[PDB]
Amino acid sequence: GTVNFKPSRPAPPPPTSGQASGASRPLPPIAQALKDHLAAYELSKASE
Amino acid sequence: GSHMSNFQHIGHVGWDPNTGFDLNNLDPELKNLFDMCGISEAQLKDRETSKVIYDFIEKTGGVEAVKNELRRQ
Repeated sequence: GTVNFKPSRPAPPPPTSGQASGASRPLPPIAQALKDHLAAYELSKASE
Repeated sequence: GSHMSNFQHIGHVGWDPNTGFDLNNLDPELKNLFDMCGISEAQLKDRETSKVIYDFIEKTGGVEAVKNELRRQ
């Protein structure tokens, strides 16, 4: 209604401000590090 | 009885040193990370190969730590 000061009301977040993933991008570097870590095992099967 | 509280530096994970990742209790974030690494069920059920895969997970901080860095994509 009509108010002079201190509306004291909560609000929802701003529309579309929560952006999200979707694009068909390549693997994360944590996965790249797991590939390299498992390679240290695979190479060792053919090495001393 | 109860589970051991020691996994505080790791996470929720269906892996065991005897038979590997139990695919019936295996988490979806785990299967995700492993497919992009090119791992097959034969390797996840390899108690030898699954150990190498799991040793990386408990290193970074567990299932939670790998997820935080997976979420970058």
